[PDB]
Amino acid sequence: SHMAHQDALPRLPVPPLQQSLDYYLKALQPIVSEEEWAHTKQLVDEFQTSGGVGERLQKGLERRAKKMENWLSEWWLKTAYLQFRQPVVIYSSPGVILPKQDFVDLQGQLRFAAKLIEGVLDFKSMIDNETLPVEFLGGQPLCMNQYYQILSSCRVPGPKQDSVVNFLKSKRPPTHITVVHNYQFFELDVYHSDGTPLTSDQIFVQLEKIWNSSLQSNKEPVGILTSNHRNTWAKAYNNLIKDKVNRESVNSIQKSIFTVCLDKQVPRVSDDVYRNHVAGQMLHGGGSKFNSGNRWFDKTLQFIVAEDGSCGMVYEHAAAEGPPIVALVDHVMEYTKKPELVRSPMVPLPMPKKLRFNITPEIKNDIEKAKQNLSIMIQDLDIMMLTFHHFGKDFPKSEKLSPDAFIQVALQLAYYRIYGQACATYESASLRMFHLGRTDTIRSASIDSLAFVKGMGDSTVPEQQKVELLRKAVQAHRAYTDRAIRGEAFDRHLLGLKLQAIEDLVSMPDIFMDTSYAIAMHFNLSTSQVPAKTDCVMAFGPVVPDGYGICYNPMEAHINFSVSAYNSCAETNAARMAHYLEKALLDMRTLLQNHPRAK
Ligand SMILES: CC(C)(COP(=O)(O)OP(=O)(O)OC[C@H]1O[C@@H](n2cnc3c(N)ncnc32)[C@H](O)[C@@H]1OP(=O)(O)O)[C@@H](O)C(=O)NCCC(=O)NCCS
Ligand SMILES: C[N+](C)(C)C[C@H](O)CC(=O)O
Repeated sequence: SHMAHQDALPRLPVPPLQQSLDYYLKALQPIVSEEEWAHTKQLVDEFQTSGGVGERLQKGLERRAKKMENWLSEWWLKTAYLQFRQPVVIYSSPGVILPKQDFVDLQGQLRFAAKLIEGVLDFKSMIDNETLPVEFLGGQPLCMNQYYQILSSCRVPGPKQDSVVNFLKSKRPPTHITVVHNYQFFELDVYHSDGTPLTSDQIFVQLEKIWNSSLQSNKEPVGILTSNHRNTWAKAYNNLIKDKVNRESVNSIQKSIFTVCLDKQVPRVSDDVYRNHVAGQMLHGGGSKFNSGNRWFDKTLQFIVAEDGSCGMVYEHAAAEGPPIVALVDHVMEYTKKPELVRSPMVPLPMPKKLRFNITPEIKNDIEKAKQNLSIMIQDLDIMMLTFHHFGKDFPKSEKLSPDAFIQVALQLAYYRIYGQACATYESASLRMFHLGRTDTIRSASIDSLAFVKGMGDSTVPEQQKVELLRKAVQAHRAYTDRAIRGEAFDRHLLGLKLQAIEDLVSMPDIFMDTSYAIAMHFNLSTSQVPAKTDCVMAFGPVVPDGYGICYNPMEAHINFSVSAYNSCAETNAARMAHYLEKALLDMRTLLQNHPRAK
């Protein structure tokens, strides 16, 4: 059973204080001045001295670990998501771009959506029955809690901070999904009164009814309300549900197992930016004129099936990281490729319930304000999708090098080539080997990565020397990665010491008000890898105004990349960063090939 598996998992550890502070100073060397570093060095010594502030905070964290299942869980969920007030669109909820399907008309679009729905329900059977296979990372069993948070759940806006509702294990678990077409929501039961799930054929007939019941695109796009600032949406949400019917419609959406978005046809765009527009459709919907209103962004799982064959999803981040999401994607996509079983006669099926919304002058105004906000967000988003066809994990592996480290080092090289200096860099590391573990930070900008990028562009340094520097940077990254997944990284630890100080009601330690800490936590490069058997890729907006958001799916012979930036910062450009990234990867392969290890 699930519980048995979870109880046997090790608990999130609290790293030794001095250990983390040492790693911290090392990670700072490449991104802060010598002056700033020397000062931080002093603060660190004082902070960790016997009988000092840091020691007391550390003991507090160790006590916290003794009284909780995971000392970090609640703090992280709160600081990273629930208390993050920016719209979840672009800034938080990752978009997922899946392989384009071959359907050429309404028939095929609905057939695929029906197959996808059946596929998700098949995956859900393992969740309900707790038969989901155990996963590993570094030869260690992984926490499976995230899988019990993604279905039949939804984020709920709150005036100060948000909350999340989960009905997967309620006395009466939801048996319906929600489907939105032309901004109109429908409540669709996907299980028979006997408990068995509907088949793809049966689901198709229902989607057909749903489509015919929403041919008109006149209804207000109430769903676009979910794309506004959380403080604003909290107020609009509270007003929206004052109405009996509206509250019931919202309730159905929140309880639904998941949402399926049947997107409308959109204006054909140039082939040189097609991929970018698809990424935009999955991330934000394209705008109030396209599909942004055909969504409910508070919903944990939203599957999008476009009119032109493109498909993907957007998920609310409070529930999980990408891997569990792709595990579902891989299972589902492979499911849509299964044969067509002999289908028995069509049985009587009820009419999918339409979830109506009563619009008032106030709600209408909120909707228009949301349209305006989103329009601004979209205009400011700069996306460049890059299909790196040259090679994938295959080359780095043939060189006895970690593909992920190779890619991260390449990104450090590309950034240095453009800006002439390194920058605070974030890469997601899974902490799932621990009970309820989410993530920690792998810092890609290091002493060794800086040494490599500097040497790489130095026309006075020999190629063979550059090869050594390259391998050393990759090894240093792999080492950091190994420590991160084992709870030996330091970022979540320092955050914990800061939150502990706040809770202890003591003055904010100088170490956290230090300029170096501010620099270290301002990630001009925020990245993550989300490996999948499916040839998909994910995307997300930068975490700082002057930064980039980069995600990739390294496959065997190619790598799918997404690069985002904000137009408000003249110093960043997604296309340029992508170009330099592609060239950095190629130059690194060239360098290594120019000097085989054997001779
Ligand atoms: C950081 C992280 C991505 C590293 O994963 P990883 O699988 O170790 O990545 P690597 O680059 O090492 O690649 C591993 C593959 O290359 C191989 N490899 C690694 N190092 C190698 C080496 N030195 N020589 C030859 N092969 C090597 C591995 O055997 C593996 O082979 P495979 O392709 O058959 O699977 C992972 O630990 C992690 O934390 N993942 C989750 C990230 C996440 O949460 N993302 C979403 C955030 S919302
Ligand atoms: C996108 N990014 C890297 C900012 C956040 C990750 O998705 C999740 C995490 O690293 O906690």
